[PDB]
Amino acid sequence: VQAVAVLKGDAGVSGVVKFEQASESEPTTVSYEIAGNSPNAERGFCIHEFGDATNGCVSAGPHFNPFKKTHGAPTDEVRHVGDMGNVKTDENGVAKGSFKDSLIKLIGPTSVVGRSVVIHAGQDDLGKGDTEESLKTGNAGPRPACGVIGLTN
Amino acid sequence: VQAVAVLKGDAGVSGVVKFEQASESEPTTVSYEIAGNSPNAERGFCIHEFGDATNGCVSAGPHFNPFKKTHGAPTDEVRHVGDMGNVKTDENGVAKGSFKDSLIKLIGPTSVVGRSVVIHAGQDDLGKGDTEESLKTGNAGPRPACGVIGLTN
Ligand SMILES: [Cu+2]
Ligand SMILES: [Cu+2]
Ligand SMILES: [Zn+2]
Ligand SMILES: [Zn+2]
Repeated sequence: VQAVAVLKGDAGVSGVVKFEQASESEPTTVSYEIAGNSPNAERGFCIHEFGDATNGCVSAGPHFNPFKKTHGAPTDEVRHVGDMGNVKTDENGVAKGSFKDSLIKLIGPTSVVGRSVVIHAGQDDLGKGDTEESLKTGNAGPRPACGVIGLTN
Repeated sequence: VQAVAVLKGDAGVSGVVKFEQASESEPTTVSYEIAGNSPNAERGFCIHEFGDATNGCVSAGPHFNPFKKTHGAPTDEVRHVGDMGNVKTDENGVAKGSFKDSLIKLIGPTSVVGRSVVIHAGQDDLGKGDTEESLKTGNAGPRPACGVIGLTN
């Protein structure tokens, strides 16, 4: 399977995020290319529950979290399925790279197809800040861009 | 289940299309509200295979047709699963209404979640024109707007 999300908004940020998973027990390879960000920064990157774009990135809902855990880092045992942490932007505001993840899936009951990918205006505190918003969201701030994960070839 | 698609493009046409199905053997209720069309006209309305928006409405691909049939009318025995025929626009270019369909589904192997909904600039010939494009597409013309069907509550 292959899925893709075109990130858009009215804040100068835009990008494309690709997903690929061969079989359900296999890890998904997420590849991203995102521009218009603040230079040399770290930005919260995550999958939200709804692929609803009726109201900007707002209608995307909360973090995709079928197992009802607290927000954490991609490498934490306890994290939301949709937690992809922070992407690093370069001298020109571009975030580009890829990684594999064992929780994010395109196949099965927790598939991310039809959900949203969101790029934040701030840095995710990886659930390590010591407030309650930390365990909820990671305090990454506003959602400048987002996109519904659709199927493709 | 409930799904939604926000139709967009650079041609003045925009809209919202909602989908709802309770159980898989039950018919899906499609509801639409679309503006910016030519007044008092009929426009081809359909679900395309891919929810890829990387290249306008082009990257949506061909009509969603898992059973490899020819293009036809929503009430034809032979039609593509994604064939929703023509929507009627009013004196102000608005298409608004709803209907139920037994082939379109949000549940199961032929789910339309993660695929695209496309509004055409022309009228669908319901596969009754006598050319080869008729059985392929319905000759509905350009795709002024489109959107990926995402999940919602
Ligand atoms: Cu987020
Ligand atoms: Cu079409
Ligand atoms: Zn989270
Ligand atoms: Zn068709």
